[PDB]
Amino acid sequence: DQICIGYHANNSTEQVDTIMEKNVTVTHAQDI
Amino acid sequence: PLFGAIAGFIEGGWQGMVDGWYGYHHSNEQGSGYAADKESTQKAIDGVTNKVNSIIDKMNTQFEAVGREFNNLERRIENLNKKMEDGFLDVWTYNAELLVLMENERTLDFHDSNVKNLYDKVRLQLRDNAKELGNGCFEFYHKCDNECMESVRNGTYDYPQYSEEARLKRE
Amino acid sequence: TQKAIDGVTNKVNSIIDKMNTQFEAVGREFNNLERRIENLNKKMEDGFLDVWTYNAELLVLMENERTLDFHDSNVKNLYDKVRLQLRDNAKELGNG
Ligand SMILES: *[C@@H]1O[C@H](CO)[C@@H](O)[C@H](O)[C@H]1NC(C)=O
Ligand SMILES: *[C@@H]1O[C@H](CO)[C@@H](O)[C@H](O)[C@H]1NC(C)=O
Ligand SMILES: *[C@@H]1O[C@H](CO)[C@@H](O)[C@H](O)[C@H]1NC(C)=O
Repeated sequence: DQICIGYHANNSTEQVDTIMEKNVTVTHAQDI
Repeated sequence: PLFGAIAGFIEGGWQGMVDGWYGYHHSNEQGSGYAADKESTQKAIDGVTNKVNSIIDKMNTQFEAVGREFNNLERRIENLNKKMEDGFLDVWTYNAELLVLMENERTLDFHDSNVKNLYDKVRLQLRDNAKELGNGCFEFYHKCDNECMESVRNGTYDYPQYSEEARLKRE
Repeated sequence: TQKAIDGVTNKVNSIIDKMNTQFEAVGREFNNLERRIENLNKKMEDGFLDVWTYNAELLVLMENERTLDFHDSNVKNLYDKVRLQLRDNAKELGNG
C-alpha cells in the first residue's frame, strides 16, 4: 500500500543552461 | 537520463504519469494508478508563466539601434556612435543571457522545492501511520484502500481513524 | 565534494565568460568648441563603466550568497541522505 510521490517525465531532448551546469535536459522548455 | 527531492532521494521521474507536473503513484490491492496532484501543478504553472511574462515585460524598453551616417571627417563621432550602440547591445545581451541563466536555475529549484513540499505535506499528514521508505514512498502500516488514498491526495487525511493494526503488525 | 567543486568552477567560468563583451573605453579628443560632444563622450564612457561596475559587483554579491547557500544545501542533502538510509537503526543527536 504505497503512496509514492514523484514527478513527470518525457523522452525530450530540450536543453537549457544554468549558472553551475550546462546541457541541462528538461521536460518542457520555451525558446524565446 | 538546492533542495534535495528532484534527482535526490526521489531518484527519477515517472514517464507514465502525464496529467500533471507533480503527482502520486498508489499501489494497493485494488489497483495501481498514476494520479496527479492538482493545486500544486496549477500553482507551479501559474508561477512559471508569471515569471516568463515578467521576463518579457521587463525587456520591452531595451535599446533600439538606429542608422546614423557620418562622413570621412566625422570619424570620431562615427566611432562614438558605433561604441554607444555596440555597448548598449552588449549590455542588453548580458542582461538577457544572465537573466535566463538565473531564472533557469530558479525554475529548477522551484520545481525541486515543490516536489519536496508535496513530500513533506504527505509526511506531516501520515505521521507514524506509515513508513518512509527513503525513495519518496510511504508504505502504509494499516489497511489503506482508495478511500484513504484520495484523502492523502486531497489533504484531508484523518489520523485518529487508523490506529490499531499498525501496532500489531510491528513485530 | 566533486559535484560541489564542479559546480563552483562552472559558476566562476560562466562569470568570466559573460563578461568578455564589456565596454572598452577608447580615447577620443575634442577641441574647445567641441565641449558638448566632449561631455557626451565623457558621460557615455563613464555611464558604461558604471553599468559594468554595477554588473560585476552585484553579480559577485548574488553569486556569493548562492555559493554559500549551495554549500549549505549540499551539507543538508548529505545529512538527509544519511538519515533516510539509516531509518530507525540510528538516533539524531541534533548536532549532526
Ligand atoms: C552542451 O554545452 C556545451 C558547452 O559546455 C556545448 O559545447 C555543447 O554543444 C552542448 N551540447 C549540445 C548537445 O548542444
Ligand atoms: C515532453 O515535453 C514536450 C515539450 O518539450 C512535450 O511536447 C511532450 O508532450 C512531453 N512528452 C513527450 C512524450 O515527448
Ligand atoms: C477530496 O476532495 C474532493 C473535492 O472537494 C471531494 O469531492 C472528495 O470527496 C474529497 N475526498 C475525501 C476523501 O474527502
